Amino acid sequence: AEPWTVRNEDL
Amino acid sequence: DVLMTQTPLSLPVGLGDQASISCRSSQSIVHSNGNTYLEWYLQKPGQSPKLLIYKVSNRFSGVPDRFSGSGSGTDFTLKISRVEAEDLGVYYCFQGSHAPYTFGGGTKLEIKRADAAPTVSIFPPSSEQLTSGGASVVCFLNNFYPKDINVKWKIDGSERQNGVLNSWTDQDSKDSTYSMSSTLTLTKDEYERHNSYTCEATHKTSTSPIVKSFNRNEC
Amino acid sequence: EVKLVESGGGLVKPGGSLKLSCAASGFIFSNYAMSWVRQTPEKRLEWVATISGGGRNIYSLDSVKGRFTFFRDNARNTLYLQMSSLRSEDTAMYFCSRENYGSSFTYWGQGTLVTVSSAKTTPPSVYPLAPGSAAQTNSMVTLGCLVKGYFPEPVTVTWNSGSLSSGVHTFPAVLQSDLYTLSSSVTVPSSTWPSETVTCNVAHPASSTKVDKKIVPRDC
Repeated sequence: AEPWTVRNEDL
Repeated sequence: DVLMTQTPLSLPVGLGDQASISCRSSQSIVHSNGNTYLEWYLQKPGQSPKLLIYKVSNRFSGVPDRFSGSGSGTDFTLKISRVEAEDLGVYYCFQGSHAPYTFGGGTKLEIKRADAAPTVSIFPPSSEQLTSGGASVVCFLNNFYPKDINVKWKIDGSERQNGVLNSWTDQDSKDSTYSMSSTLTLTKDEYERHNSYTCEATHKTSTSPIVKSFNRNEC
Repeated sequence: EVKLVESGGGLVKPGGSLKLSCAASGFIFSNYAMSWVRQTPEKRLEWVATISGGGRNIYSLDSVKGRFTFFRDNARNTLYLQMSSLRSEDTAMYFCSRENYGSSFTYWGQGTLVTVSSAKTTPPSVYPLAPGSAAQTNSMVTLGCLVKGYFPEPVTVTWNSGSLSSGVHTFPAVLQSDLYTLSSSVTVPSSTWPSETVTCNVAHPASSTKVDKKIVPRDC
């Protein structure tokens, strides 16, 4: 459902 | 839904000084992953929005450390230091933690500079417009500061309110001034039933009006 | 570098439909989610939708569900917004925008304008503004053009096809009675006019109109 591909990944 | 509110609506500050802008959320904005996707955008006049700050206080590459954001829970704050003219425009906060994702309403940042009287020019209708039955009188009030100004029209020395349409630029970042346009639109036949057309500008820089006019019985 | 270019905006009638596109370049398209964000003429920003790298997972504003649809073609580096059942309030500038690690709207395009109304497409009348023939001159001279009676926005004004960028003020359109009016002023040194030509160029895409009006001194 969550549509983000990179946004939710923390660097 | 989350409602995002900004204050103030706009904010003047001088060169070298620091601006400070609030953004408050109607409810908390911690994403299910425990992060807080509060972001800050700048939209300069005539351009698309650009990103400054993400996840509350991270500076996107390219953005100087004069800009920094903070806050928690429901209360956020963006701080600009050593403000330059090129920083003017509308600053937007945005929560991207709970759908539907919402923006604040914007805070316009104005750059202070010294007063300046408008440059005023008046233009009679062009021959071509008159040929088609129109008669617009145009009055440009250019390169003034501050924003507040007042234009009154006269026909044969009587005030005139109907058919006047004003328009203002945003702040120009080159000189930090404003400009405005005032158009009095009449029919040919009404224009020709009178002689004297005047636009007077009243502006803080002067106790009395700057006045431009012309008489038709001289062209 | 990263470039996004929207297109397809234009005048549409209440109830109608319209498809918009966002061409993407300078990055591996399928690797990132994209968003559509719109801005009202009074400047309010509103997220419309986000769609995942491979298109499967979409979120959208509830007030656009069913009327608007979102999809992408990765091999063609293009994102779409199929609109239907348009209303006045859909009127806005439409921006696509790419995600990034930690940021929602990292890169934006220029935007494409969607105007929803039933007033009809009207081309501008372009009038040259020279100072009155009895007026005084004036070491820096101010000249104008008036662009009246057009619909919808936008029009592009330039002076000597962009060669006079310097002393220009082009004012935002004002809508009245289903027609927009606008003006542009330019200020040049007395040595350069009238001895050389000054001209404004007004483009109105919607009517495929391009007009050049030369500014000529008046007769007394």
